[PDB]
Amino acid sequence: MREVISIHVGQAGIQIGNACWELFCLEHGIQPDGQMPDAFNTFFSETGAGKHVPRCVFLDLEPTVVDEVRTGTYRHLFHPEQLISGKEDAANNFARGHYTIGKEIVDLSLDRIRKLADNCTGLQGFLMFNAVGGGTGSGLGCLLLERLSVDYGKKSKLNFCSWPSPQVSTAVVEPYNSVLSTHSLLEHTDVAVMLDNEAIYDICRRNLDIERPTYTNLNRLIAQVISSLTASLRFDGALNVDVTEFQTNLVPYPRIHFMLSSYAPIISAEKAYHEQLSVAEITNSAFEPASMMAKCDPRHGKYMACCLMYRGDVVPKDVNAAVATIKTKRTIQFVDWCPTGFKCGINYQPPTVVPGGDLAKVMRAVCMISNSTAIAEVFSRMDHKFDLMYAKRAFVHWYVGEGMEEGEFSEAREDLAALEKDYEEVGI
Amino acid sequence: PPTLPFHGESAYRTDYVPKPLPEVAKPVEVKLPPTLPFNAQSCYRSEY
Ligand SMILES: Nc1nc2c(ncn2[C@@H]2O[C@H](COP(=O)(O)OP(=O)(O)OP(=O)(O)O)[C@@H](O)[C@H]2O)c(=O)[nH]1
Ligand SMILES: [Mg+2]
Repeated sequence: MREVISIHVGQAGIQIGNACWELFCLEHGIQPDGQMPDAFNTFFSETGAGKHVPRCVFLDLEPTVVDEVRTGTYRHLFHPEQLISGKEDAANNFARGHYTIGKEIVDLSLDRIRKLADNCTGLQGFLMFNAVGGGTGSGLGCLLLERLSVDYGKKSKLNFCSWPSPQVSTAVVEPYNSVLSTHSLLEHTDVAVMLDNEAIYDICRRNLDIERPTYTNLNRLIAQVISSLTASLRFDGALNVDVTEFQTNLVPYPRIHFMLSSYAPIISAEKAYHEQLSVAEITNSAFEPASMMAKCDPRHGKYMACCLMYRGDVVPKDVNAAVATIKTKRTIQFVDWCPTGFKCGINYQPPTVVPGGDLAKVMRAVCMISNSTAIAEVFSRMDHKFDLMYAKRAFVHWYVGEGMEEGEFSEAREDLAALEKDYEEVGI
Repeated sequence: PPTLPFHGESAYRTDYVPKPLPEVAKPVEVKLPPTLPFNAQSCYRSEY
């Protein structure tokens, strides 16, 4: 009955969704063709002779990265209507993806999400993965959340974005895509988690020792966050944290629903069996102000609530000591209207080794998703870039040509400006 | 000119193989303490 529907939009959403759907598929043991040689029900249906099919909807407007899915090893596991494509792409243009070329693929996406939700005996939430900073992830993705909220209401819409990183962005027009996609991420989103790419580069280059990581290695650690976040959905443990438990303990006020990630038993061979990885060691590295997966250092912020999801052979009393030693550390400060600020979950299933991967055998893990006033800087960083570019109206002739007026830019900077204002009033 | 043949295997194609299932067969076998046999040996037969 526990059932989460993943909706991966954008080129980046397809690729992070690839690394996700193997901690979902063959961690449950199902072969590439789709046969185990009912824990699979969290992510899979079942169609007779042991065929479990992913509960995913792949969306893109360029038919070239989803075509790699249709031609790769895993072409007979996906149904050949769950990999919805288009004829031409969106080209970092929020107005094209939302107003012009979005309204011919959105009618197919809502059909597949309908057929995958009436096959549901109780839908836990829509885990939609996107990349803020592009065209179809910021465009079509924004329209998808607006359509999903009107029809499929009252059940959660946990969104893990790929918010544009501060320095490294590999684009020029991404401030227009980020600020004008803030409206969907602020109203039509129940849980939003900021997850950039520089911080994954830093984790890979410091803990994991891969000094030359590719996007495929970035999709690794994003996927390990997702599997640990839905770990208690499918496997037993001392304490379970489903997606309703997750949002009710981490969202103080309805507008504030933005969080940070850290999954830091990041070890690799030479740095794996030398280090005793106890519950205290992994919890301290999770709260460490460099393994945050957003370049969002919380030493200048106030913690609000935490969601440490211990996963493996973790003893509950060791969780109790690890929470206590975080509380006594002074630089990890908490806001005053929150004496109890942790939601500890424990899974029994250990994390999984990677053959040809980057991690190794680890018996325990932590994945804490935390809300803080420190997340007010990931939006004020891009406030500087939007203000500079919109001063003399650069790149505006694109965005206005296909169907939005220039006042969309001003109201989205207003939506951003009313956004950071609500953080320092909550913190103070 | 030759064609550089495409070597490549994604994350989703590389980094997990089907693990062996965990070996679990252990109940909690509790030896019952036998009921301690009762002589709070009563009044009538006790004194008269
Ligand atoms: N995690 C992850 N991020 C990626 C990947 N590829 C690109 N990105 C990020 O995506 C941002 C650019 O947005 P895209 O995802 O390419 O845009 P899109 O969703 O494909 O939509 P279009 O621009 O219309 O093609 C870059 O800043 C990258 O940081 C990837 O494979 N994995
Ligand atoms: Mg795209």
